[PDB]
Amino acid sequence: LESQYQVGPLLGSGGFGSVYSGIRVSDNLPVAIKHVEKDRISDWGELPNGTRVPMEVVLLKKVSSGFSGVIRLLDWFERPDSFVLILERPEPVQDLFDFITERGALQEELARSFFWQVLEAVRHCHNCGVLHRDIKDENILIDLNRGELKLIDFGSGALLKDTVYTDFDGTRVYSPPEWIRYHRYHGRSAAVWSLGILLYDMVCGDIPFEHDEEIIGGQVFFRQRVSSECQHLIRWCLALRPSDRPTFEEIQNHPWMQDVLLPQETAEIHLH
Ligand SMILES: O=C(Nc1[nH]nc2cc(-c3ccc(O)cc3)ccc12)C1CC1
Repeated sequence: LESQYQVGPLLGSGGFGSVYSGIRVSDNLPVAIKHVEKDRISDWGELPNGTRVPMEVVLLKKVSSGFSGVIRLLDWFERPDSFVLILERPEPVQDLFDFITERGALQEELARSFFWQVLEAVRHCHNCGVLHRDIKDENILIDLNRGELKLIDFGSGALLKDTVYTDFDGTRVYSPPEWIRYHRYHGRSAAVWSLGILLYDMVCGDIPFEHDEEIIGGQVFFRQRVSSECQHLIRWCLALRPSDRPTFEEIQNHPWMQDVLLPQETAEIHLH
């Protein structure tokens, strides 16, 4: 490790863990090094070769094959009492929370581009057999030069299945009403809820629900000017009955999702 990567300062230590900035010696590639104690890992899994690792590592490996809108796992290590994860690091970079906080609600054209990229990245995960379970602004990075959104933190993920989930260790204010009322949910439909929350956030500059009475209420009030169509989609994604929510297909053929800008154009138009 220490001769191959050189550890720099500390990036964050919110939900993901203790993540530091690194530079890989061989080619000066920017990376992010995440450490995790073994004592604090609540959730284990096995690799293809049947090694016992953190689920995070398991899920990361599955999604890291191929180019996608997901930060890729490049390497990883086991130590006596921790595991170390080497990850991509865009530069310059900023998460979607800070972006929104600095700049207010995003214009619709921008939100569309971003939201699409999120959608696309999430479909990738599902195709790969992985359910993120913690989709939110804090877990989305923006390469500010390329206009590319990347998805992060598989610390609450799970293998994607078509049966019910009884556990959930994600974000409460992003969690759907089926979890609030019944501590039961299915992956995709839950995932769609969070994208409704996410979309709202982008266009309103804030999440729509603070409390549970609000969540299970299923009334969206818009604090900002949002087009009639974008509201329609948001309200659809946040439909109380899981079965009444759209599918990823249905979302991306929604009128509001049409004529998306390229990532590059988005950068030129909204980031430079
Ligand atoms: O997010 C920033 N830099 C970063 N670059 N790459 C990261 C990967 C991760 C990361 C952490 C856990 C995981 O399962 C997958 C990816 C976190 C942060 C990363 C910051 C604050 C501006």
